[PDB]
Amino acid sequence: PIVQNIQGQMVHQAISPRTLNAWVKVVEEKAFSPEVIPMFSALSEGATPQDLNTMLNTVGGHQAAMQMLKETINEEAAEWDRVHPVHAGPIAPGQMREPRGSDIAGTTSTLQEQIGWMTNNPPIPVGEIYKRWIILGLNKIVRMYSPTSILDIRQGPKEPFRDYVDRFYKTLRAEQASQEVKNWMTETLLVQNANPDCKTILKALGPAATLEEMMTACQG
Amino acid sequence: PIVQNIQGQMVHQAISPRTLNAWVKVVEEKAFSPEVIPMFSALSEGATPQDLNTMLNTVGGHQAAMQMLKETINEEAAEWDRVHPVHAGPIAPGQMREPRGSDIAGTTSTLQEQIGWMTNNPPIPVGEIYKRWIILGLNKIVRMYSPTSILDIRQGPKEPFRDYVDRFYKTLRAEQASQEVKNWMTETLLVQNANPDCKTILKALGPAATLEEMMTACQG
Amino acid sequence: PIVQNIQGQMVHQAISPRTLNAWVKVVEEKAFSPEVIPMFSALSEGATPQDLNTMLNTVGGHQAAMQMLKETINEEAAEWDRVHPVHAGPIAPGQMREPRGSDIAGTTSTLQEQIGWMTNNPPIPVGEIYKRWIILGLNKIVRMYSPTSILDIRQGPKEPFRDYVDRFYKTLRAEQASQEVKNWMTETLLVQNANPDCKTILKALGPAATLEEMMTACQG
Amino acid sequence: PIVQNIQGQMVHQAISPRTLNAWVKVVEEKAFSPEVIPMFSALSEGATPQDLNTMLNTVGGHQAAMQMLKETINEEAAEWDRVHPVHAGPIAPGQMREPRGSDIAGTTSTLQEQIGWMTNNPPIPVGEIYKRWIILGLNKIVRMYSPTSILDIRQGPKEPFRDYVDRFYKTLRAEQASQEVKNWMTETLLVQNANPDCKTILKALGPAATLEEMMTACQG
Amino acid sequence: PIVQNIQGQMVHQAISPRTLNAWVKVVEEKAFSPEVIPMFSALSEGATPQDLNTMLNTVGGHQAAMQMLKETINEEAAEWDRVHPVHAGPIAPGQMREPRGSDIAGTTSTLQEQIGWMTNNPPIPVGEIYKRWIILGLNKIVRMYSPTSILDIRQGPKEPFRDYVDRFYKTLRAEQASQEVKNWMTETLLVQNANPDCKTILKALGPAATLEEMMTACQG
Amino acid sequence: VNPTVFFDIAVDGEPLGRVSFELFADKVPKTAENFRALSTGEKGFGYKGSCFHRIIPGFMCQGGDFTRHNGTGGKSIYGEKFEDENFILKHTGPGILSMANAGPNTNGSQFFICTAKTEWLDGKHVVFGKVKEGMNIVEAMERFGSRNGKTSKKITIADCGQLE
Repeated sequence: PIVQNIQGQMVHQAISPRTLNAWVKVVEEKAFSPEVIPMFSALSEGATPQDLNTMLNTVGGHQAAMQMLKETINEEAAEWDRVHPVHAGPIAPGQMREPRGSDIAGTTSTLQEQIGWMTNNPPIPVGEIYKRWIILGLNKIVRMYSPTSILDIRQGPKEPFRDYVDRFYKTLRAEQASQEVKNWMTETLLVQNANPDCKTILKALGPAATLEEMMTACQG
Repeated sequence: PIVQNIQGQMVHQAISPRTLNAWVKVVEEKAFSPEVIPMFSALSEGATPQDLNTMLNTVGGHQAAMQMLKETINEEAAEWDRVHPVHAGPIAPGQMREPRGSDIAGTTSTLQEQIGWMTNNPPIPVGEIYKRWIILGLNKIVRMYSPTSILDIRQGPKEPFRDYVDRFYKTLRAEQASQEVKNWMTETLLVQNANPDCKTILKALGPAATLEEMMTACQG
Repeated sequence: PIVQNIQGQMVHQAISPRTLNAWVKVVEEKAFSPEVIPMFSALSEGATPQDLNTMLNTVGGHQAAMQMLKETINEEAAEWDRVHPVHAGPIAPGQMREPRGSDIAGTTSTLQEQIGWMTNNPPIPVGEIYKRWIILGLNKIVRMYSPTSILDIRQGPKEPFRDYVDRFYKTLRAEQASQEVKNWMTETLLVQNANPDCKTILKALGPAATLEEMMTACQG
Repeated sequence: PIVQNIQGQMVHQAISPRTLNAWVKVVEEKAFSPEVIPMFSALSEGATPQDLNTMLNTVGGHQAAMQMLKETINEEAAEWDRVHPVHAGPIAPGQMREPRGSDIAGTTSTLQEQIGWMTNNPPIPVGEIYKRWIILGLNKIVRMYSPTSILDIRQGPKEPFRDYVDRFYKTLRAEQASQEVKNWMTETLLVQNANPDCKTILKALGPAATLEEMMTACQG
Repeated sequence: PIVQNIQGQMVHQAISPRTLNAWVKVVEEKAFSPEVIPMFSALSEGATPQDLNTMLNTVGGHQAAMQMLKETINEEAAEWDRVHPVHAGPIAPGQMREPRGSDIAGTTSTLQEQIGWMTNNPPIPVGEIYKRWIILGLNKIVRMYSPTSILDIRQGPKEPFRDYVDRFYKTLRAEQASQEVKNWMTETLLVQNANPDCKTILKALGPAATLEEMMTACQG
Repeated sequence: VNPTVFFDIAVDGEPLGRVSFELFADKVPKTAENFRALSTGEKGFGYKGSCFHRIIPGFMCQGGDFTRHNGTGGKSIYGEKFEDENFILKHTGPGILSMANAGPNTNGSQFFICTAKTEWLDGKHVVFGKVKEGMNIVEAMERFGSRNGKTSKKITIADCGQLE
């Protein structure tokens, strides 16, 4: 990835082996958790499309998920070309390159072309666009890897409220929906699926009670 | 490997022990799977032919694969020498003599000569050529390690569709016969070998079905 | 080692603690496998005889192998001193004296004399000769650690051809025979020592047998 | 169909009856086989869209195949209208307006307009476009009339190799999935489905074997 | 095929449907026999490569033979390329470029280019070269279609000399060998394989007896 | 923005003059990058020390066969041959730099510099640059060629590189 170099002139610095090893280890140890998306977004800050292609090729296993990621990248490139076609217009006095769906995906774009598109003024946000595409793909993958539906989350007879709410919020974060749907679900589904012993306790507190009040109520 | 300085010029740098350790560890732990070529290309960016001969000789075990790689490099060097004969006689003062195939390999040349080739005007990319040759050899090696053929894939009555498609795409990436042949295979062989119940669930969606709906059909 | 400063004079630098730790770790972890010689030649690059003596002394254990290596270095120094006369008397300024065998071994010299002999015009590869001697010694050591001979390798009835050729090439790499004799061995004994089934398979394959087609024929 | 004269110009000519008779006879006698497309392309060289609509409507029987061809022509005409949109504004004096997707078929245009389109300056090849569409439709028809898939081919214990390879190449030319995939199939599926005795006779020659030696091996 | 047109100016005349029907009939009844090569050479006199491709595509069935013919055409094209290299560069306005190895087979050469290569002065014999290639292929195919070898031809006890000599000469013509070898083959095989009584009858005439005397010997 | 490369021409080793070219990378980018990179020699192989093997007075000067030196070879920086990028620019006059080929989609490294308007070549050879400085050096070169192209003296690209 390119980085601000002293003084004020961005030059290309190849991806460090330690970053690739950290990525391989986090994909090996954590599989495909919701948190990987932030770890991926933070490990590849300002990365050229070639670096993101390297980081997606260095993965070991989960080839089905990588295939969905590649297909969604292709779909985003296709839609991007459809949303950004060259309509006839007077030619600009200044010419700057332009990134195609295939030029953004780093397939047919040489490293020099990407460095140009990034360091030129005005900059072309090819890296951020490809990162948005990969993040959409990773969201698809992590929502697919969900073992059970959020509607099936129910507490055991003696399962403490601690582990119950932990697992429930984990599955809810892995689940995909708008924020208002989650706001309705945390009020309609959480208290209902609790164990009756502590369900009575949560009902005694009130419907619009916060999480900490219920948690300290059923505490112990 | 060469590294640029503050003023922009580059000079030889000793190979880091961390790179060698990571390469040997990933070769030992991940054996010879499709995800060694991206990591190899990322580890040795800008490495001299001596550094690549180091990274290859340092691989203990799997000596048959290393011999295959050596034979492939030998054939590529012979073809390069046949397609680019070297001239004889005195060499110009402002130009250094062009390398032969055995010297592009870095077998019979000093490190200073490699650095002079890589930092010449214009620069000569011996490192990139030898890296391309090593990548081709590694592709042939990962082709050889392929456990099963693409046609023998048939899902068991109990083996889940996720594991089936994982194995399929694993051996498909390990096949690397071509790109359009791979595209035809993922359309035909993927749906041709499903378990009868989920098979007809996929046929209910027709050939226009994508992989995501293909999986969520048999899901749950 | 002696790192060459960018566009400047080559500056001496002490061996890195990271380099020495990696060296002692690989020694302790892998004992004396055939790849320790390539990894040693990789870690020690452009190093003075003082650096090489330090890298040898940091090794703990295997004192028999260390004494054999020191005896090999002594024999090489004796041969060098016998086939190279040593001059004496007053020496002209700006020109270092004749390096003796005990000095090229680093046992009777100092870092100043080593750097002087490595910076002279024309340079005298004291480091490259002492490293050659150390590699000869390490070759003797790895030959001594060879558990079984090469002529006594026989494939098991159930042991597959891949494992058989792996062991065969490991023992071949450990073998001490010259490269010209080394070729005939891998041409003949490989197919002459295998199990009868794939032996007849490779016999039907006939001449020009290469490892790739051999392994593709002995499949299943 | 148009025909050149002594002066070099061309003009419409009435369709010959023993062409219609030959086409109807070859369509009925040979029904649908891969060798109906070359005969169709040879019979109607330079034929106007009216002549092609004649040659298609004249085919009595197999009305399902003719409806498939009509549907394929229908979809092809729609694509042509979508790909190119008529320009607005004043038209040049030396040029006049073009036909539509449906008029390429000749469904809603008189013969004189077809002749003017074909002999204009520059000439417009409506006949060749509609012939390409009809050839694609006939390819789809002969695909449907294929009696098996390419994978189900397995030679019987008594069925000679000649009949096996004949059936294989027949359904392969009737497949027309691609050209490079065909090249991979003729290497893999041809060698993978032989009778065990002749199978190992073919394996005795390796993958470098050509078809001639492939058959003369099992011959006699 | 092009034909001399009044007066003295060759113009392109498309292949007539009656010629194609005659070819389909002779490849329907005669199938593959020695007489097909002469019939093919007479039906396609002075034919452009497109006409020969049309005549080779219209054959229904016998796909193995057509594939052999295509592969031998490719082999002859490769040999022509290896013997007649084609230099790249801009063409002269008056003369046409030298046809490549694949421009002869009508694969990538448009009809206009072939017409140019034929009508130009001096003419390029593309048609005769492609005819020689197709004739080599047809000779291969008719020598393959031979049911038995010439050494296996033997007369029955009461099978008349007429049928025996007819079948023997038919198999000898279908067989492929130099005429000089046939001169010994006839004098060694014709009399020996005959019936014992007719054998003595022919031996009474002499070794160098002509065919008509040998016939009228055992006549009736 | 558009690269400029030069060629120092030599006739049997006597220096003759410098021709410099503006490559139209804004319309034919892949064609222009291949001539630029072969001129710098940055990919390891190139034009320096190759000669014009075919010079036809009043038509064009052709060169660029650095592998076989006679019009049968040369290779691109993308492999031995690549597609015809496009045909936006036409052969309008002297100084136009156009790609030689052996029919469509066969571009390698051979190029030709026109010394006349050659409209018949339009649509058949990709144009990707024009002489900037040095056209009288291209004109003087014509004298060492012939009707059939054969040149009388060896005409070499003594040195070449990028200027801007």
